[PDB]
Amino acid sequence: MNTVPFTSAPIEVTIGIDQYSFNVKENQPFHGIKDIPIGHVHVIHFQHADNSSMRYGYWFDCRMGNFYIQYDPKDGLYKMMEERDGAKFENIVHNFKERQMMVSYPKIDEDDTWYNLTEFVQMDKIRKIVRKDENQFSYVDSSMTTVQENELSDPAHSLNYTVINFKSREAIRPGHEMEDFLDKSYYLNTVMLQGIFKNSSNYFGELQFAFLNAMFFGNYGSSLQWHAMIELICSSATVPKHMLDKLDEILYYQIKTLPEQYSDILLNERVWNICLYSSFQKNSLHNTEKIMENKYPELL
Amino acid sequence: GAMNSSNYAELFNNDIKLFVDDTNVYRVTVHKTFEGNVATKAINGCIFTLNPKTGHLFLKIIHTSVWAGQKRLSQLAKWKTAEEVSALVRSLPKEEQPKQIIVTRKAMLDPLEVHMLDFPNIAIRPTELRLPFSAAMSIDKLSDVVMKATEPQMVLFNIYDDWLDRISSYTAFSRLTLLLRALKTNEESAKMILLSDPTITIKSYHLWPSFTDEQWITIESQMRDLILTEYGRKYNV
Ligand SMILES: O=C(O)[C@@H](c1ccc(Cl)cc1)N1CCOCC1
Repeated sequence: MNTVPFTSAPIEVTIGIDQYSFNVKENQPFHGIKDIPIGHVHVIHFQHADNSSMRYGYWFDCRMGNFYIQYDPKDGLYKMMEERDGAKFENIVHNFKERQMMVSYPKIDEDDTWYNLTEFVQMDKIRKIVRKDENQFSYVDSSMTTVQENELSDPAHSLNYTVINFKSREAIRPGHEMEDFLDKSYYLNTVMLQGIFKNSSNYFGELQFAFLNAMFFGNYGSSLQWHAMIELICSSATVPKHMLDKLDEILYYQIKTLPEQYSDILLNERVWNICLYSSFQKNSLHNTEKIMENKYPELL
Repeated sequence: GAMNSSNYAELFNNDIKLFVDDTNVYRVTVHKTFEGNVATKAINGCIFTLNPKTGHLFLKIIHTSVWAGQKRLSQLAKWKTAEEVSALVRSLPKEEQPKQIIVTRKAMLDPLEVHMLDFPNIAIRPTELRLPFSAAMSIDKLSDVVMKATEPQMVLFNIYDDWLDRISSYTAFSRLTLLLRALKTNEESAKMILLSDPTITIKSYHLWPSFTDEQWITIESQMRDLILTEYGRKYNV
């Protein structure tokens, strides 16, 4: 198990870590989160109690380094940093544990939720979507725009998701206009899976990452990406059977985890009705359809 | 954006544009089978592609053979239309290519947009006008060339005959839409009006009769009366 120590908590803030949320009061004696499960990416995120504008946070993997949080009073936010001196870090963490100033990550043992939301997410792929190569962790916030959003303005602070656009020359083979617009299989399997992502696992990793940035930061461009990647599969008549079964599992856990009170902004009515009821794969998402119908029948 | 009554004069400016109407591309008669089921038989159709400024009509005849062995014909008809319009644009010299294509039915937007991806500077636009271009097959010489065709064929017309020698494009389009609206609401009456006076003839190289300016005012008034008459017959007013 691993630890993200905090130098201090000078400002009141809600801290979340993966799907969990908790409160820290102004100058409360808080010195981090411990017992973080090894083997998964994680995200630590923040919403200041005095300005909920800008949720922000850091994707990281404790196998890749020793990371801690320190508030910066000039830039006004909790910043992640790497500690390169490993003896110093263990010593710091051991002392904060002995003083029991660290909150305990509440991983119930029956629970596979986080695994199921991050199965295909790999820190190395996150670091290509979020370019900031001098760090091993990745910063994301509410307002960051995507490469595709900037085409339609700072590029250094962008989310470089794979651009999907159903009315583009990349999506449509000359001479197969009607075929390719109504059945996206060429675009899914040849352009995206074989050409760009190389395999279904990298495709699913980006899809899951996009969902999680939408949910945790309200990042609208990430929500657009998540829905686009779903619709591309559902709108393809030819999809490997293993991808369809996995997609159903992926979406099921995403819908299960979504805050009920956020369904109105994070779920696109048109895409979901199309995917569940009109698309080629309308009959291939049994678990996702069952949870959607019992949890959000209003949308449908 | 969408074309409507406010930007109506844009049709007659110096930016090349085409209206595309697909309502006569896929045409069927519905009939009973020996066993008492219903079946369709296709007949020849046409794409109606019109420059409203010049009157140039690019009439692409759709021969029934293009439907042979195809499924979901009404959906295919929109993509076939889009393919033919795209091929027409590519065939035109650069300086004759349209800057805008206005489709009379919104279901044509995506098919045409996808077929025109190679032309990102050509705007594809819908319209809120209810234009009577479906009635083009009520023009005898257009109907005749469509029905006689034995293979795909493009035929070029000027749908304004020689009117632009005497009137503006705006007035020429208003006349055409009034003629076509009348022929759509009561074809028999409209044709009776247009031909009642046998001394007024249709030149061999024209589609409509050789009316004087004065006789066109009379004719246009008769077409309005016809439209208003039918509107009262319909609604009992
Ligand atoms: O939800 C939980 O299990 C705990 C919790 C979440 C995250 C961490 Cl790291 C520690 C404890 N909450 C604490 C505040 O509110 C009660 C529940």
